[PDB]
Amino acid sequence: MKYIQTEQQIEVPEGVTVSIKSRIVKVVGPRGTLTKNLKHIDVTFTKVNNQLIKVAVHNGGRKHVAALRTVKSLVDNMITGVTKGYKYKMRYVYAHFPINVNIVEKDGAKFIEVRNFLGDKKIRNVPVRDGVTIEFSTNVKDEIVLSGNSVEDVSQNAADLQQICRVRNKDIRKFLDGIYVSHKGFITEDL
RNA sequence: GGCAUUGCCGCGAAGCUACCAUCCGCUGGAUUAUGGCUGAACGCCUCUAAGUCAGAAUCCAUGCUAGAACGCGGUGAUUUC
Ligand SMILES: [Mg+2]
Ligand SMILES: [Mg+2]
Ligand SMILES: [Mg+2]
Ligand SMILES: [Mg+2]
Ligand SMILES: [Mg+2]
Ligand SMILES: [Mg+2]
Repeated sequence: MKYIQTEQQIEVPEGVTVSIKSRIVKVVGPRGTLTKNLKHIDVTFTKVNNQLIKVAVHNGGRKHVAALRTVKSLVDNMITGVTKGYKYKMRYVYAHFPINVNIVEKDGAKFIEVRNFLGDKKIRNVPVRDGVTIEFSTNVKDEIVLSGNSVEDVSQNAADLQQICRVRNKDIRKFLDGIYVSHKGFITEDL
């Protein structure tokens, strides 16, 4: 159809400043600064009233206007990550063998060490992405929490931890052992 | 000592040689399938569309062989008569 114009809104809260050069977005908030390169999408940003950014596609097809809403969501996620932050809670699940998850250093790189997964003798090392903070939650049994400004990095670190613990050569409907994302929310409560 | 078309027999150094002997046979990236992240399309959902992660005896490199006899570089000496 090639819709003449399609646009989405990006509400900017008070403590957030959004600097958008050609398609390099820099969002700054209480928690830090996030940056994204969107030169692959061909959209047009415009600041309306310092609390609203409009992102528009002109003469755009179906896929183009779908990716317009994707761009809106990505900038929203940046703003949410610099205001509220992101936290993914993972639970260790095991029937017999206790999964031993720890934080270790190797050349100063902050790996998450997983030992004894399904009785294995192999040690699974998952690097911690920069900006992602790993805390083990006392008052909840076998809970690891990954927090950070960028949902991309926190969710990908959680997914890496989940995929390092995939069961091979077994019926995974029975052998349910693993480290699974149980909660995905924000750092600041009730925001 | 000769000859017996190496006369025959035992041992036999060297050389050649045998999974019949011994030694040696490298580690990075990108990927496929697949499993994922974020995420619209389609207020939800979604590994997919934009973007993105891991990943095969695969691929391309590292490494190994040849060195273009019309590919190239550095360097030495260049004829007293
Ligand atoms: Mg079986
Ligand atoms: Mg005679
Ligand atoms: Mg004789
Ligand atoms: Mg998801
Ligand atoms: Mg794609
Ligand atoms: Mg030659």
